[PDB]
Parts: sequence; structure tokens; C-alpha cells
Amino acid sequence: FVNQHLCGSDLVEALYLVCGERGFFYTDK
Amino acid sequence: GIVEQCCTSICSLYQLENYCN
Repeated sequence: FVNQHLCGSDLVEALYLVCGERGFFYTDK
Repeated sequence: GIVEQCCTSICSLYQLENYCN
């Protein structure tokens, strides 16, 4: 996860590497 | 907010990791 804009995909992407799974999430709230 | 700091730019890694659930 480098520093260059992330948005949803990058999130779910980084989130996929930062948490792996365990049902992670990321919304606007 | 969320996207405001994650999409418009980059948010904090640990903060981005807290996105878990």
C-alpha cells in the first residue's frame, strides 16, 4: 500500500493485505 | 471522512487497517 490515492479498490486491496479477510469493510462513514 | 482521505488521497495505514470489522 504505497501513498498514491487509494479509493475503494486500493482500500479493499490494502485492506486485503492489512487484514487479509475476517470480513473486513470500508465505507464512507 | 473515509474516501475523502483514502480516495482523494492516501489515508493512514493503521487507520486503513482499522477498516477491518
